[PDB]
Amino acid sequence: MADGGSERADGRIVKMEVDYSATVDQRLPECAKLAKEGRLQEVIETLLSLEKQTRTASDMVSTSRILVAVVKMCYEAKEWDLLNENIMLLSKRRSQLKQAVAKMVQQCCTYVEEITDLPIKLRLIDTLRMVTEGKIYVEIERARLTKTLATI
Amino acid sequence: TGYDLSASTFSPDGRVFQVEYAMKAVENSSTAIGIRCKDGVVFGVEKLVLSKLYEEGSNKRLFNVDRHVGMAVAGLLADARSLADIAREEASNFRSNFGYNIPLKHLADRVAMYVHAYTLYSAVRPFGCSFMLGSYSVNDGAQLYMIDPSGVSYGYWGCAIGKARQAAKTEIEKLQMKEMTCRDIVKEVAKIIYIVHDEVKDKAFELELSWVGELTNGRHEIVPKDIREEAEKYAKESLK
Amino acid sequence: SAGFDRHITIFSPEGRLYQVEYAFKAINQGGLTSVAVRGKDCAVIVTQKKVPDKLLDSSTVTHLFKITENIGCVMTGMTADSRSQVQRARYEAANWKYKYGYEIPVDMLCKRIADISQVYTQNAEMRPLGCCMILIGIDEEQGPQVYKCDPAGYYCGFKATAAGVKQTESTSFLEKKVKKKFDWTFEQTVETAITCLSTVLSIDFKPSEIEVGVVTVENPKFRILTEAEIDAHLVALAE
Amino acid sequence: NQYDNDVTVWSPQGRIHQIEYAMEAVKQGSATVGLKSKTHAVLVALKRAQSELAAHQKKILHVDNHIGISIAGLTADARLLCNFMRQECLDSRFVFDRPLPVSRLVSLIGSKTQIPTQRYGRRPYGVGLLIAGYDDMGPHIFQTCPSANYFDCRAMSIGARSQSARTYLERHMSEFMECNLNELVKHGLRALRETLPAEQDLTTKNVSIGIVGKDLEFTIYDDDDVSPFLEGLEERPQ
Amino acid sequence: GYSFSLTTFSPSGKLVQIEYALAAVAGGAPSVGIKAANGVVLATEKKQKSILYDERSVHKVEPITKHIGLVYSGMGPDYRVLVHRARKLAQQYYLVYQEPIPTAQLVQRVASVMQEYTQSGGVRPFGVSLLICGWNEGRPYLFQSDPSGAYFAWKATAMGKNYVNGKTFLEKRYNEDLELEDAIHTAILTLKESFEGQMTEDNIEVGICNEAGFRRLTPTEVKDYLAAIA
Amino acid sequence: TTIMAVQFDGGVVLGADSRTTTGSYIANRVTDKLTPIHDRIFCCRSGSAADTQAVADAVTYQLGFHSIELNEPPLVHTAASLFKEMCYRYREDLMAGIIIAGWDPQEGGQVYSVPMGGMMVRQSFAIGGSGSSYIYGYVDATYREGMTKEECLQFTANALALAMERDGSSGGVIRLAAIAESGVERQVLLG
Repeated sequence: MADGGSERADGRIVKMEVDYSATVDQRLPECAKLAKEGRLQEVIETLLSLEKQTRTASDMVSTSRILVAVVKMCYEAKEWDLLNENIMLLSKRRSQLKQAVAKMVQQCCTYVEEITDLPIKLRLIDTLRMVTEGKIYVEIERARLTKTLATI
Repeated sequence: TGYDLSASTFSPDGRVFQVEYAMKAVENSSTAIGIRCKDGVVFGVEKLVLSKLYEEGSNKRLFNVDRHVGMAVAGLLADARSLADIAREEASNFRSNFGYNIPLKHLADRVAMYVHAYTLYSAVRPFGCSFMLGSYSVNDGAQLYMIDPSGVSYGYWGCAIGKARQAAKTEIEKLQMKEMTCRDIVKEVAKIIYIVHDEVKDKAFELELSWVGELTNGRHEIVPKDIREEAEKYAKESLK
Repeated sequence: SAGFDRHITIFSPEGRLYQVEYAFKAINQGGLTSVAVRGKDCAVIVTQKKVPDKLLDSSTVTHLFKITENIGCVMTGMTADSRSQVQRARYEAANWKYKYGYEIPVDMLCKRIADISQVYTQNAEMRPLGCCMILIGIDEEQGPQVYKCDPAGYYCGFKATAAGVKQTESTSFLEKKVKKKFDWTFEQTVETAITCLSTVLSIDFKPSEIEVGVVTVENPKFRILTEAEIDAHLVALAE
Repeated sequence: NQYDNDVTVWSPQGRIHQIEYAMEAVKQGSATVGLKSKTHAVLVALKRAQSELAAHQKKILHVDNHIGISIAGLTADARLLCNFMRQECLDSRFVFDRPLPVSRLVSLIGSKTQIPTQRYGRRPYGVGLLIAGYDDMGPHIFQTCPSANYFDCRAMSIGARSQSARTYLERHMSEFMECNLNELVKHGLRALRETLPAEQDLTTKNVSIGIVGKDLEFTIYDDDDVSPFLEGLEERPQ
Repeated sequence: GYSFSLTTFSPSGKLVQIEYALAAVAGGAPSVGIKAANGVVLATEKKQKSILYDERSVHKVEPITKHIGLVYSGMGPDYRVLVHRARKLAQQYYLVYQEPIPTAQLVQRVASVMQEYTQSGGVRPFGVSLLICGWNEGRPYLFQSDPSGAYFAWKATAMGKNYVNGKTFLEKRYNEDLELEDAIHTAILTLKESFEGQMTEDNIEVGICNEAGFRRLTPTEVKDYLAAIA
Repeated sequence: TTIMAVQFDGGVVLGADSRTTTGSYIANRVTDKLTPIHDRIFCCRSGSAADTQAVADAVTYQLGFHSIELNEPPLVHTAASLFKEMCYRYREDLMAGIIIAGWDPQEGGQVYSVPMGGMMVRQSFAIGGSGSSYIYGYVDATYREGMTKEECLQFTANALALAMERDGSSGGVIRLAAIAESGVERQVLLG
């Protein structure tokens, strides 16, 4: 079902530089329409985590540079829109957004010795917006705590 | 319970049990189903023979209200006869005051408000009947309605009234009724009746199939199944 | 304690009477909730539907009822008592035009409805119609209005309105909602009318489970929203 | 027991007991048997004495020249329905100048008895009418009941201990369509003699036989003309 | 108890269901009415259960003719019946006599309407008491009907909840001769005795009688009247 | 009084004079002889003035109430039936010359005629009123099957003006109306 979205994501990671990264955001809403389907077993959470993994990996390549604003504006795009995307009335709070950003706060642990203090706290102030809502319940309950200790 | 005597009294939690008691009197009657195809409505009634002295066509439950409207009653049979005469009389005044046939959407509203009036006063009781209304037109297509003893009336694609109300609609909804013709429906109605308890713990029965749609040119009449007998020939092959 | 007047409509020693206030908990067997919102020059009804069967149709379910060309309503409570209440509303709206020669105000109609519900309390020997009615309409030199009629014969017009099962939870949301002085530009109205019902019921509904009636100063005809543009307002609030 | 008082009050089982009690008034009256052939419909009743020297109470009564009825149950509801029955028969003669079809006259009775089985203020009619008639499509045998249901049938017996009469009719109903009146009448009154205690016999003074025919007007024979019908009979196998 | 009904007596005393109907009057909203030397002042209490209720929709002080007003304390749904009765009844005098009906004449007739529902049995009495004002033939008037059918002529009174505190207030307060402007000052000051917390221009609703006819006050004056005048 | 109604392929065309007279004195000089009932159905009235105004209010009350229940636009034949049920019932009491015309989605343009008796009949074109007797020979020698809309407006303008030539119950000004699927175009013709 969603393996076509994986092999298209196999295309876009090659075409991060061959094609421009806005076209990765143009192939993105088709994978959102796949997440809009999300019915029972076909295109649901386990395969939805794969596009969520590959869209963050494309967000890694696009904003490894100092053009950081794309990974942040893609987040308030999708994390306000996921109420319209996957399942209405509090979707799952279960592997649909959690490890996609638990990887990213692990990346904020990596970049804090490399990137300077300004765009990483712009990165933190934009991830505090949805961490105040959910995603720090259990398992990685310290997705907030490993980065609010970083703010200290 | 106790405050359940009149139909004009409320319970301490807010419902009328006299309406609730009359609903499950319809439950004890035999199953009558209704279904509509894309160009017609097909009725069907499981009707059981009383002992033996029944004379093969008495006291039927497939009435004929208008030129294109009939009923598929179930419950107290005498109470349905008086209710059928109201719908015969209601459709006559619409002809005499407006000059054309009664729409089924307007006919079911006039009947259900009349059933509603017997659920308000302490002098009278609610009815003990539930029934079907099927019609066909060229400007409106086919419609199929449903009236409970309380008076709630709205439209279905298929229904059942009797003991097996749930046990019939389980296998009604596995039919592709949106595109079939109502000649293929007739051989499919007869197997729905014969699956669920035709004469298992009962004694005997006889099938009645009413019929309205494009092939009848808007007329409502019984099937010519007596001709070629194809309903029972096709449904009794479903023994295994 | 009770005893004394819990069968018929007479007084209780010092207090009130119970058969009318048993009709107030006769709405709640519908299992439904309706919300009306007046913020500015428009007016919005919103109500969910509950379809429990695939054989059951879609067109014959809607609780939005067009009374006149500029007056629409929504009905809660039990179903059969609701439609007979509408038949009186359609009837006496036409008597005003015949007797008096102009369109009836939405304020005047709830007087004529609640007075019919009044006689059934005063005089006995008829069950007092356990349903509730909410109206909207456009008035010249007065703007839009939202009215509610009660089974007791009470009526009052008010801005943000809830009914059905969840009054005390939805009105608690709308008191905190209508306290700031924000303008209501016809999508501020609808998005609050959705998200109030969406959080109190906790459904955040899929597009095909509701109804939305509307009226607006521009086109004063009563209008039921198309399923396509219901999706357009749903994708508007969740950008 | 509190639900067992009025016609209006439903039960928590869904059965109105006042209609169920008016069936019991039908079993108080005596037995009567009606049947029909292709051409002739004969109903036979059983009189009951009041005292040892009073006249026996009549059962079969003429209605129209093509309609005659039997009776079982209350005599108050008997003549009250008869006066409604005779009024409707002569209105079609006065207006339409035709005799009534038998099947649509009985539908007027079910509309007549439906109102006092729903509205408070009048009990249901305790009555057991058997109806024989001639429309344009041959003979008919009808029965009614105080639950306002009417049943078309080819043979029927109602009244006291009438179950034993029904067993005789079921194993001889194949013979009824062909035989003529010389035995069709005494096919019927062989069914009455099982609704009797086994020591007395159906005499000439306690039985009525009414015959309506295709070419025969409805005629009531009693107490003098029963003797050409009771001749040529066997006894009970005792 | 014997009661249960209206068409029979008790073995010792009086009709009990009319006494129970007066209990619903005491559980109503409070009200006050003061007859001054040049006019009569009516004032009542009107609080919504929420901030959502439009206050300018349903009114309490209700004119009958151009010189007669009327308030209540009981149930508002029963109040609207006998108001519409008193309107059409006041026009029947004017079609016959071509003269505005005096205030002592409605109370003969309105109490005879509330009389008639205390009959039969298959009916219930009202749960509303009234206060009727008006300035006919120079002298102003202030009356009070009840669900039993009797009536009065008050100098000053108060109905509704906590009426005994307002009565002992007015017994210590009301003198014989004041103007209408001093009368409203002691009519809000007795409403402050038993009101709730905030008292704005929308919590109260006040109508007056002059000799220039009946008038109810808009909230522009009532804000300016309650502005620091006690 | 002279009234006129002609149907065509799209819809119908109506027309009338004004000149409400009494004896030999004109009381009303310009008069709406055609009355809206629904958005697509008009009627033009003739006979007694107070009788036809009372009937047209009751039919608008009954038909306007009836279409809201069905949630459908009403039929033109439905409206013509309601005038028949009042004129035939209350005959020997009314003098009404009602002609009903209008567009309908099911059938298109229709013209019905209800004279002083109480009968109802569908026609292609219809005349009525006191001055209608003078143009009966002109209207059937000029009529032709298969006209357009602009021909029918030309047809009824010349047809009314011959009855409105001098005849004492007719003249004044011409009020025309065209009813189709799109809308209702009403105009006043003089000179």
